[PDB]
Amino acid sequence: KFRVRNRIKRTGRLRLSVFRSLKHIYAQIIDDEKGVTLVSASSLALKLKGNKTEVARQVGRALAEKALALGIKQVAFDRGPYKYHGRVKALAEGAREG
Amino acid sequence: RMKYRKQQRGRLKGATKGGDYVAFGDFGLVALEPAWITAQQIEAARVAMVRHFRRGGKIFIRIFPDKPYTKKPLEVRMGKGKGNVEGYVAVVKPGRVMFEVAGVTEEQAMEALRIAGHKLPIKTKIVRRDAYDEAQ
Amino acid sequence: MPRLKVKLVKSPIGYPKDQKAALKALGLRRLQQERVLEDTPAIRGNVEKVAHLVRVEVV
Amino acid sequence: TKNGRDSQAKRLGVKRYEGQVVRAGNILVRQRGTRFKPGKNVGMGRDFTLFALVDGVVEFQDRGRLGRYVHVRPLA
Amino acid sequence: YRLKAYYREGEKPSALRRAGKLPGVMYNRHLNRKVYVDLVEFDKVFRQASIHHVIVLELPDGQSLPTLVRQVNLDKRRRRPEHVDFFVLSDEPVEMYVPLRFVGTPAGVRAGGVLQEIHRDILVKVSPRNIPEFIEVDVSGLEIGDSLHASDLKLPPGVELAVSPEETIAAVVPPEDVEKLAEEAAAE
RNA sequence: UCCCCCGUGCCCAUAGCGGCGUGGAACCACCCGUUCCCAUUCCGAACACGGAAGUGAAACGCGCCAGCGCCGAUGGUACUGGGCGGGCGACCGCCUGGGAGAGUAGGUCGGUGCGGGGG
RNA sequence: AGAGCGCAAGGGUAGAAGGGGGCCUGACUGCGAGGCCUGCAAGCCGAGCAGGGGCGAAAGCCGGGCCUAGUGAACCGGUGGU
RNA sequence: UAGCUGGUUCUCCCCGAAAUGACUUUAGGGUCAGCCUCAGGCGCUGACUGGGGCCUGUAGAGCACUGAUAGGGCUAGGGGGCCCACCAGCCUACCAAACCCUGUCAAACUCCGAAGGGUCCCAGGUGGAGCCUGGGAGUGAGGGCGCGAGCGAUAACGUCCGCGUCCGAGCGCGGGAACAACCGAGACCGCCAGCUAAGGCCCCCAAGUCUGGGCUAAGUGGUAAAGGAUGUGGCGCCGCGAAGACAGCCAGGAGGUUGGCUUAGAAGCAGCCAUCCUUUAAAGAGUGCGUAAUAGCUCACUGGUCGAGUGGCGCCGCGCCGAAAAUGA
Ligand SMILES: [Mg+2]
Ligand SMILES: [Mg+2]
Ligand SMILES: [Mg+2]
Ligand SMILES: [Mg+2]
Ligand SMILES: [Mg+2]
Ligand SMILES: [Mg+2]
Ligand SMILES: [Mg+2]
Ligand SMILES: [Mg+2]
Ligand SMILES: [Mg+2]
Ligand SMILES: [Mg+2]
Ligand SMILES: [Mg+2]
Ligand SMILES: [Mg+2]
Ligand SMILES: [Mg+2]
Ligand SMILES: [Mg+2]
Ligand SMILES: [Mg+2]
Ligand SMILES: [Mg+2]
Ligand SMILES: [Mg+2]
Ligand SMILES: [Mg+2]
Ligand SMILES: [Mg+2]
Repeated sequence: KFRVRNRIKRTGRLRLSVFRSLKHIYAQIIDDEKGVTLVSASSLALKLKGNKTEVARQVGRALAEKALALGIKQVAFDRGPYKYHGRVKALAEGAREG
Repeated sequence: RMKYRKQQRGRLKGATKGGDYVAFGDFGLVALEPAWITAQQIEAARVAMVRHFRRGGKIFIRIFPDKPYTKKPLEVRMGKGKGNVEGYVAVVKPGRVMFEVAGVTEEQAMEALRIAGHKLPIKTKIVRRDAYDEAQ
Repeated sequence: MPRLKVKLVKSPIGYPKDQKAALKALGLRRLQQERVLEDTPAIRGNVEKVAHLVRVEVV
Repeated sequence: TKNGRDSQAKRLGVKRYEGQVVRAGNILVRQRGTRFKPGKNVGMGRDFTLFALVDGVVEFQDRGRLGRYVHVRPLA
Repeated sequence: YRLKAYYREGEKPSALRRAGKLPGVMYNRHLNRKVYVDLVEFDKVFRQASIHHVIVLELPDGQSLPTLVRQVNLDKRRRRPEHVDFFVLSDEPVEMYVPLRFVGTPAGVRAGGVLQEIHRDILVKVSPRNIPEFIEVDVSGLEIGDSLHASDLKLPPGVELAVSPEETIAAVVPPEDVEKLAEEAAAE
């Protein structure tokens, strides 16, 4: 399953591969047509505490700082076979809130 | 048989795929010229083959007719021919192996295949066996 | 690219259009005509396709 | 009999070829279904028509499982 | 057996045949060389030799290679060999079609039957040293309508059937004279 | 600089069917529970949520083997731009340039980008 | 992928175009770069723009049905508006 | 009125077609397009060619889909038999789905797939090339031939499409006896010049009764097949041979056995099967003719005679039979 993924691929640039673990929640700004990650704010495998949801909000804010630094803004999010509602929600939620 | 009504004429190019090797039996019968062999020509050779040596061994007919032979009832040009008159035929090209006997002597086969040669339109040859297969 | 003497000997009458156009690109008029051209890759290909009509020479 | 019949020619297939310059909108290739997929700067319509979205050159890219893609590399 | 071979290089393939030489090539897991035998020689040699026994090729290099024809391109339009391969052996085991001498008087022939014979040879994994001229076939208890399979073969030591363990070997079919002709002509 | 992992793109089966073995502290999945977000036309099987124990069986990652799938030269043919010849015809042959399919030897239980965690 | 994709057949397709539920009406008006096809006429595709509106968090999709058949120049007249 | 037929008058000079497509109460007529020619513009863009990229599904081949398909194995089902209704089990030189193997066929089947062609870019390419605008036509029955397909009957100077060519319009010239389109060759005119092309080089008839090496004795040549035959020549293979070969010749060619069964009668010699031993230098559980059936003649075998070769097989070339028509060959 990855229909959505392919939809965004042809869309444009600066994908946001939000692969989450059962407890972790990684996030990478991969740009296709070359395959290169930019802002890769990891979660549990980075520094943050232990609270998947609230941890997601912050790790999202982590992308914002690093991203706004490199002059990026295209919010080409990547659901990555995940329903927008819980953890993945806070991801783009916090990242776009700033 | 079974498939559907009519088929094209088509030409008979090189004696390529129309040719093989003694795949069964001891002796065999090979065509020297191209031609469509009729269902009757087959039955003619077959019956004459077994009728020669009574209670004979086993006769293998490798070829097989399936091409509808078209023909018009002595008139003119309305639509395609009804065909089927002579029945069917097989794309026999030089080198091919029509008949081949087995479990029998050499004289019976030598005569029977010779006889079954006249039953066929094409000038033919009779091959023994050799050992030409495909191995090591 | 050495010189290439090419003499016409076989009348193009009865041969396909392309071949005729070939001898035009080579500039061949009447029979038994002389024509010294370079040995360039293209010029070769044309004289080749009409080799049965003309006798090539290496000068 | 009752056979003499045939819809006239639709004249499909590859229209544009690789190494060809093109304007903006040129129907690169007409097709029956998905004998060819879109690609970089290449859109399609209902009849599965392939056409440029930008200006550049046509290029073909076979990819086995995925299929045969066609795109136009922009330049000026 | 022996056979006088030679090295090829640029001799025209077709024009070669017209002279009296049969084109061919030897090779193995490491080798590869354009060769060519003689028609008349190869003929009589390969007649008995066929593709079961080994034949060493004496190259002008004095090299005696234990080769065996891995394949032959039979020419259509009146049979005749066009090309020939030559797989060179060493010591590693190698598959190949070994002969089969069916021996015995099957019960089928007694009641008036037909000598059916499927695999007149069988491919089998085997060491180069092993060169069985043939394998005994105990065909005798075979009555009409019966058959013999590969799962019932007698295998000599150091060998295995490099085939499906169920394949057929031979059978016993009936005649087909008057009873069939008379019956079939009306029943069709 | 180098090795094992998590993500994710490239080559599009030499990367798979399979049989065996390895890995758990770290990563990953399974596992506990169903109050809250949310949900199964019925089920917390999945989708979702708050997370300790246990496991590494499942699944995935890494290696080994060629029984199947897969890739498969070399040599020689079949056919054929162009030139030419023979038959009454069905057709056949020669010079030049080109040249598969099949089959045989053989090859394969993957290679490779960038970002990130650990030594 | 040998099914399904309303109906013929073909090309296509489960990395959806196929089956289900939610909301809902782009089965819009005013346009149209540049094209395929083409003797003429006709047919066919269409980015992007404006107004305005549907679904979605959003990137975005929607100018009717996976697609190629389901049709008729002109004239003469009908009905409603401008 | 005549979309029909017939006629259409002086000369020289350049170029020079069509007999296709689309629609037509249209088919032997038209309209637009295509092909011809002028006039004015544009100037390496033309035909053809070298190199590079891309597209495609034929020849061929193949059996991975769709179908056909010969033989075997395995095997669900149907039929018959052993057997009994408590309804299974077993056989089944039977019909036979599915699966495997052996082996094949296909325009509307394709795992595979050339030569080639189409197109864009780069370069040669100055030609009665090409592009643009406008005046003017005619053409819209085409035919052979070669190649690839359909229809036909793998018939037609047949027909209908494609690629190319010639006649058309080059029934001007040479060859082919004569002959629009087969081979040569593209005629501005003149010459009592020379070389050549095809095809020819004894005479009618221009040129070698030329040279070397073979094949054929049928007038093949001077052109017809399946099939048939110690016609003649050349290459390769195997058997017998001076320890005595092939043919003919001299004798024998025997017993059980009148081989078993069978049969009005088979006795090696109407029909089916089995499928030895003795003597010997040799005679086979027996080849042909005969006979109601035996008797009798014969071969292989052995020996002697005899004395140098002999038989079979395959392949290459030329030739023979097969071969009967109408005014004169
Ligand atoms: Mg015959
Ligand atoms: Mg363990
Ligand atoms: Mg191949
Ligand atoms: Mg389908
Ligand atoms: Mg859907
Ligand atoms: Mg739908
Ligand atoms: Mg138009
Ligand atoms: Mg339409
Ligand atoms: Mg707008
Ligand atoms: Mg009117
Ligand atoms: Mg007309
Ligand atoms: Mg006109
Ligand atoms: Mg074919
Ligand atoms: Mg090209
Ligand atoms: Mg013509
Ligand atoms: Mg002309
Ligand atoms: Mg003439
Ligand atoms: Mg001459
Ligand atoms: Mg005669």
